[PDB]
Amino acid sequence: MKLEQQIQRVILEEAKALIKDYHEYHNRVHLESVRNKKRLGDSAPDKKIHRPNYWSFDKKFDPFYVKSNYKSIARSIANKIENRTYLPNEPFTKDVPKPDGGIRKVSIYQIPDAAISKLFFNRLLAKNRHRFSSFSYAYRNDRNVHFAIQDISVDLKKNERTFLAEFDFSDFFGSISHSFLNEQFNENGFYISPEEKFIIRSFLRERKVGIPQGTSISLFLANLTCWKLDQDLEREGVKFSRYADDTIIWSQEYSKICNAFNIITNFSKSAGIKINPKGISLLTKKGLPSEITSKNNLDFLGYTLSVENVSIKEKSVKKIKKQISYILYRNLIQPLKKTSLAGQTIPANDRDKNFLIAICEIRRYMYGGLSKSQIKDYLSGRSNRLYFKGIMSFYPLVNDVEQLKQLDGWIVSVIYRALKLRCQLLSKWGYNRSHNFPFILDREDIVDKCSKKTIAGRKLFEIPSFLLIHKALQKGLQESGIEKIMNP
Amino acid sequence: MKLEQQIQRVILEEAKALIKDYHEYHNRVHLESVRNKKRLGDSAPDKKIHRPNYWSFDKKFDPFYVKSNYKSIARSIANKIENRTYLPNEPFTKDVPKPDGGIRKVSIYQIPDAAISKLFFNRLLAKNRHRFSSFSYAYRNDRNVHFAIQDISVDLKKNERTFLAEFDFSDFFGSISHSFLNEQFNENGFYISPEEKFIIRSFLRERKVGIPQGTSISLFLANLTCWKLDQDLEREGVKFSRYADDTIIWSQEYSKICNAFNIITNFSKSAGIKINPKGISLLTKKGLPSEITSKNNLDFLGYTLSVENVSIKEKSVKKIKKQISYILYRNLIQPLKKTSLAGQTIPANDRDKNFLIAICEIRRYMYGGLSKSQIKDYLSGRSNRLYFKGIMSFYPLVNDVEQLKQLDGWIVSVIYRALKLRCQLLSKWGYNRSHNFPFILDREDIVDKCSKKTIAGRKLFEIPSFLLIHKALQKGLQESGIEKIMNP
Amino acid sequence: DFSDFFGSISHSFLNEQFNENGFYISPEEKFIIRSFLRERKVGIPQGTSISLFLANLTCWKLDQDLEREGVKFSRYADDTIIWSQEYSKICNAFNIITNFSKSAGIKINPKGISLLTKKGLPSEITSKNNLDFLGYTLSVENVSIKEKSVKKIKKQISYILYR
Amino acid sequence: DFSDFFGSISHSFLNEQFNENGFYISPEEKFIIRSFLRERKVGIPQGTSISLFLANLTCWKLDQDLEREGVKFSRYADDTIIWSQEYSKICNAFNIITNFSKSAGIKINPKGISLLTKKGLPSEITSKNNLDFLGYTLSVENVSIKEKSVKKIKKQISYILYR
RNA sequence: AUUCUCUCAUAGGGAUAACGGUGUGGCCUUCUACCUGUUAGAAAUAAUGGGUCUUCAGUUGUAAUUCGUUGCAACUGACGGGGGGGUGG
Repeated sequence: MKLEQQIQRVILEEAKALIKDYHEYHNRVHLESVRNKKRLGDSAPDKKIHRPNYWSFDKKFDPFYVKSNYKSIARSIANKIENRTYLPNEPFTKDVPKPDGGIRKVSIYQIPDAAISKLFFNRLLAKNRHRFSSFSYAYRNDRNVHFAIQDISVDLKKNERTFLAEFDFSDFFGSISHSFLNEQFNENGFYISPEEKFIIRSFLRERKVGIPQGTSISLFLANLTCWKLDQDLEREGVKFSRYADDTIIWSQEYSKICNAFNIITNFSKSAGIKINPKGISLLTKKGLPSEITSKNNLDFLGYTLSVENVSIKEKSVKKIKKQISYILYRNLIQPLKKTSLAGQTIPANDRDKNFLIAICEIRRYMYGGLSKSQIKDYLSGRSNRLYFKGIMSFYPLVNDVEQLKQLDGWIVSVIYRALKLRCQLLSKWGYNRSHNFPFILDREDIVDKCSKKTIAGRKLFEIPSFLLIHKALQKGLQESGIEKIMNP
Repeated sequence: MKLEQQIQRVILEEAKALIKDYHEYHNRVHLESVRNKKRLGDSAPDKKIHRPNYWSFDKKFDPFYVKSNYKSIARSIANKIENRTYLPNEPFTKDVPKPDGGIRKVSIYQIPDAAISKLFFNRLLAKNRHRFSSFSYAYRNDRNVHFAIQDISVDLKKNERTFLAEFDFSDFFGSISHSFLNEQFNENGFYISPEEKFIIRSFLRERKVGIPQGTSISLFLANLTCWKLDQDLEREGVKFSRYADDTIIWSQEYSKICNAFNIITNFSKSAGIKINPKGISLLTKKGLPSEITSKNNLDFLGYTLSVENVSIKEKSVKKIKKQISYILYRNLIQPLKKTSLAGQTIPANDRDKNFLIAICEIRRYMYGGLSKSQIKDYLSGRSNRLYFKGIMSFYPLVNDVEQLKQLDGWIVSVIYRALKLRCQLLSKWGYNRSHNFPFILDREDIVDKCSKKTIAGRKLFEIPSFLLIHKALQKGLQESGIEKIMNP
Repeated sequence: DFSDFFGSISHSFLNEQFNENGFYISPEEKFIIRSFLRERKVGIPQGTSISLFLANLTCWKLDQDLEREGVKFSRYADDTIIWSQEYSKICNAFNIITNFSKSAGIKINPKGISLLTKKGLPSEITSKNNLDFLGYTLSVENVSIKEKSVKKIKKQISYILYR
Repeated sequence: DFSDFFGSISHSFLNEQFNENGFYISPEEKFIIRSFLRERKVGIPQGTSISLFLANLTCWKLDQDLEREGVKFSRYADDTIIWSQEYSKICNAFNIITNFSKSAGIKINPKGISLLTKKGLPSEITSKNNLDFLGYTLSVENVSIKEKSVKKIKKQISYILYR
């Protein structure tokens, strides 16, 4: 297996995956444009298939071109690596505003450069796994971050009083002395071959200071850079997790967390660059007081972790409510707020197709399309497997029944109100439909009536419930684990 | 995928693997008996193909019978699991003397029971992997134990004064209250499904107290029982590794190791069973003194780890010397110490076939059959891969060049002395061959002369050297890692 | 060994402790204390009715400091034994005793420091698997009669039979 | 022994310390420091006018760390002695010196660790009741002249009389 | 041309219209409780078209119990938010 063959393999697969993604993109756009024509009648806009803009910045960003000449590309890349002249091209970088007011520098390397990054740095991470800390992650969407969440959650329950602290490492990785990185190359039992060292130095040379974040090489260089910070924090007895440019350190002792602060400051000085807290607090059982500034809830990604429960963060609940509310608005209100209703089917005969489309869209967003019969079959023993998709697949560690119960109520209420406004708008247009099925149900009757309705023998009006799929998720976590549900 | 199909798959594969092993066993015995007939002439004994004795204790121990009726076996096992009546049969146990004077209770479960143990406890270990400690191992032959060795080695170098302590957990696992195990089932975030809990309780019910050691279910129940000991030791800041019934805890502070002693005592009291040290010492750079009782070498499996180097334990070196010496004795002396030399080819014409056989056997034991040309091709860049087999594949972390150099000298000296005694015995029988090639070389000439000789165009006389394959091991650990070289 | 402490303890230190640690000493009891101390010149009379009170009154701060360090201890006559599960604690207790000695103007000397472990198990520091507490030998496994005491018992029985 | 530290200390480390710890080094003083270091290649010239400044500038962080640990210390030429009343402190000082050694890219080796106690009283760890500080033997009880110094004095007096 | 093929190949040449995907339905097959017409049929079932629950906690009875707990009834306790304006207890 020569290096050129490996490079050809990886580049071809990367380009092929991007081509598959684009094909599915435009196919989805066509299907959605058909449905939107049916929805908004003549007012429905026209399709506009785009192509990722960065594809035109350079031709090696474009997957189609890279597939066209991946053999020559890999031939030259292999020669450049063997002659120690390879230097990755400039990533198409795009700084994006962050909620704190900072900038997250998104970096997209060209397909050959990204393929090389994967090929080499995945090997490096695999061969140096046991030298790294447990909860070190590169992307905040990394699925395995949930394991760190589990850890903290468990402690926050077992330890009814936990001192936590949060840190931002954004400037550390934006500007870390490459000399410090190069020093760490031969420490901590790391196994980096001379060619892998050359590739590391090449990607660092294309940069000037700092590690490219949100990239294939991010995790390795971050772990290689922070290995002494992790060792010092582990000797202090503090537990910690780094995800992207964030770090959370927790302990049952205040002295430990303060010493961790000192450790981080010393490591910052050794790095020639500063790490600043977002800073330090105590999480305690609700009701119980605290000495130091305290908070009874911690926002870990899309989770609010408390000593009592794991819940969905308020921003995430707002996002979920936004999606459901927009589904109902787009299917049941927006079409009827257009200038003309030409080509828009009007509910009649006790059938509102728009309501079926909206309920099914909400079911996909929540359940992934599962029927309540399927979920109960899984929860009873009838079925030995249930596919876990939708929003709740991203919140597998939630155990707050009250939050899900409140969201159930909110779904029913919003369905009632959107249907009511739809009836009002329809009557304004000239269609009186208050007596029909979709618009006659009281809010306390929607769930039952919809549960009973059946089209094609399948109950496609049942109002999706978060609590049912939460029960299913708990059973699937006790049967498969986080990794299995998170990705089947 | 029903449970019966899973059981059938796993049982069929276990029985098939055992059948393949037996087939290769008797085939190897026949090949070896052919070569032994050629070696020892008429005096050579006759082949005696055995069958593992436990195969007759029960019919489900025998792989052939299990393959005969694995469908019925799995059918009944599945019904027993679903009706919650399954109980593993009695393992064929054989308690064996241990070097400390204790007994290591070997347990072989019948093929169906061992298949169930793998099927379920491998799933449990995979799904709870992030809940366990880093360096927890079930068998002392576990390849991954080398990662723990690496860690300690690295620390013993970086920390030039490290306090260590060793413990024996044999009696813990021999008699651990099953109530304690059952209590741990719903702690530390463990995901154990109800059926997995039933299987755990069933394997524990077949036993009465203790966890079966050296089995598929050993690691899960050991980690599940020792999860709190690991958590307390991790908060103390001590680093530790458990392998089979042994535990090593190291730190850079004395107070930490003493607090770990206290932690282990408290966990023993909570368990109702005691853990006893083998006990506590300080490793320091050689030459530097120590305050407490100190040792400048630590025996970790087949390794002697010191602040300066990782070397092969003295017992492992004695075993290596035993094997090489017996190769030379069996091939060059034993045949000639027999009553008659009927059918034993006598060295003549400057060719000793027995010497080629011995050199090749030593090369297989040491290199795996590699030629020094192959190893140098790998060490130069000509070859991108070298298969790492033989004895040194079990000591990949060795970095003591003096030890390997001394073993090289010993190999050459033993080759000379055995050849000399072979010449003496041959002349006793009536064959004067001191002038012939095998018996004329001085000790300081064996390596060169043998390197020059070539049979079939391949240098099959070159005296195997530990230092060459050690250089190759270092390159292959900087290129692939421990896992790749240990298993390809 | 606290023998020299009680043989020569500044009576000023004792008189200072009179109104500390919540002690209730009436004026007449203070007069009697001072009278028995005046019949003496320095030190507390040992093996007497007044020994325990004045010793406890003098060592009240040493006891409080040792109790905050987490060490357990017992004083009997002119002897003190301090035990712990931590080495740092016992060394800190040594420092506490030295500081209290300086505050008293008189020194306390060990008989000194060791570790008691289960028999067979080794030790880092100088270790002993048996501690002589009065007529007892106390070990991690058993409580036995000290060897001197067993000799005394054998002496009595043997002399009974001889006589 | 700091001998090899000063024989080979990275001049980059020295130059990094120039603007830390509140040091006031003028640009011309920096030029003279760099010039003397350039005449050398690695290490500080020992037994010279520039020795103390560069040694103190190089060891300022080791001194701060040891001072935070509560250990007391003295560096004289290529020698360092660190004393404390706690064992944990001296071990942590060992760790500090090793870390500072790594940061400097040069190793510092002990001559190593012991306990000085009043004569007669025992010790747990390897102990010595005398410490050789230059021409002095310092003990818990007295400061005396080292045996080599007494031999040298006797040599001189004896040779006066002989001559 | 995003297909196919050549150049000591992160770029350039050619030759052909194909290549790469998407929704629906079909078969294959993975797992899926019960009651039912009406089609086949001799009660063995299959495709079909309608319907019901299926989870968790405690109490009590019962059987096992290596003293962690486990199977079965069978009774109730939850199992679809919040807010604004009036209004009754």
